[PDB]
Amino acid sequence: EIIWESLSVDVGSQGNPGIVEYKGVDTKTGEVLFEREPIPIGTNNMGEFLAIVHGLRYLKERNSRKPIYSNSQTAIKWVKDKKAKSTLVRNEETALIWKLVDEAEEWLNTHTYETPILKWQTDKWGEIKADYG
DNA sequence: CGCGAATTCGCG
DNA sequence: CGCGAATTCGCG
Repeated sequence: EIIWESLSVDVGSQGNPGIVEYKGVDTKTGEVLFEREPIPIGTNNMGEFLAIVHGLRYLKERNSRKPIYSNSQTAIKWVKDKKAKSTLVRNEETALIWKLVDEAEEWLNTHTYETPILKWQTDKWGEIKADYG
């Protein structure tokens, strides 16, 4: 019960905390729909949070009914809660990723959306299509 | 229950 | 040199 007509998001990490990047792809074709170049310091959960909100914004702009898949139960919970509960220290090194997460929380607090946000079940369906690698 | 101090899980 | 959010037991 995979919905092939969907958007898959995934985060790539080199260290956690460490360099993080993300992208969103068409689950069927693998076409890259958006991508964010590496941010020097973040966490996987913060990058997944930003990836899903970027996906929500991308689909909303297009009036799309496609769902979003993410392999991160944590980040899905944070998006539904409209609050990213990261433990990453707030300092000048982490200012960029915190700014982007604070703004993504603000976007969720000021917009509505209909997009279903679904867990990708890696142990049945293999690697999420947006995977890095 | 109120809490500590463990283990587990999926992920990169 | 892990992140977060589950659990499980201990011992009240």
